[PDB]
Amino acid sequence: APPSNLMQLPWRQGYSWQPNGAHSNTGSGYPYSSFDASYDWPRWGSATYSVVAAHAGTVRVLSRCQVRVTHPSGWATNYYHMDQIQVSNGQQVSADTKLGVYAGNINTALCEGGSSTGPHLHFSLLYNGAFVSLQGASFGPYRINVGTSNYDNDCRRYYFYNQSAGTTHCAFRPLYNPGLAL
Ligand SMILES: [Zn+2]
Repeated sequence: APPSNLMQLPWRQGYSWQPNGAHSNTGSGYPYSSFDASYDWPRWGSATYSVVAAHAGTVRVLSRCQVRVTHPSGWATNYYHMDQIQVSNGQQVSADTKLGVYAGNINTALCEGGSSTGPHLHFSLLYNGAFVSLQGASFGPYRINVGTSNYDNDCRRYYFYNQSAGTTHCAFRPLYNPGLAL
């Protein structure tokens, strides 16, 4: 309810990135708290783009590739495979405040160890410090609908519904960010 807890998509207002299918933070668990996004889903070494806060709150920097933003209500968002982090621990931000970019290379994207296909943001929803399901969560005019397995991207099950337009938006297609809803 708090406007400052209202969420937008985690890239700049006025811009469009391609989401993949919802999944858990680990990629093999439950609930489906996360989706990935990238402008073009390119190979390592390509240009990458600005990640922004989905909502207002307190920044905590967990490594050079991971950032958390926590709203006073207890809702929070996690941002992973980051680079060029331009916020500090304890810093106050609002929706659309730039946090950094998603990392363009293996070394920078996987600063904590592990695997990935190529440059993208790994974005997650939390409440009370725990990862929670994205099901029914709103980002601007979009209501997210979660699929039936990790990374499920079949548009009959996984999609964003735009309440301002009556349109359904699928994985691996540009998703426009109009910012916060009134
Ligand atoms: Zn992910």
